[PDB]
This record gives sequence, structure tokens and C-alpha cells, in this order.
Amino acid sequence: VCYKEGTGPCSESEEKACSCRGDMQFKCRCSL
Repeated sequence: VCYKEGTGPCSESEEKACSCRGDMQFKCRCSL
């Protein structure tokens, strides 16, 4: 799951891109 935490989730170009940090087992953050 990738969300921008503002103005909804990440863009289609953003999730395809994912700069973006995240939690373990892994700009708008992506996590489990």
C-alpha cells in the first residue's frame, strides 16, 4: 500500500516509481 498522507494516496506515476521511504520488509510512504 502506498499513500501520500495528503491529497489521497500516491499517484499512479508515484507507486510505479516507488525517494519514498518505508517500513521493514520494504515523499509518500509505502508499507504493509
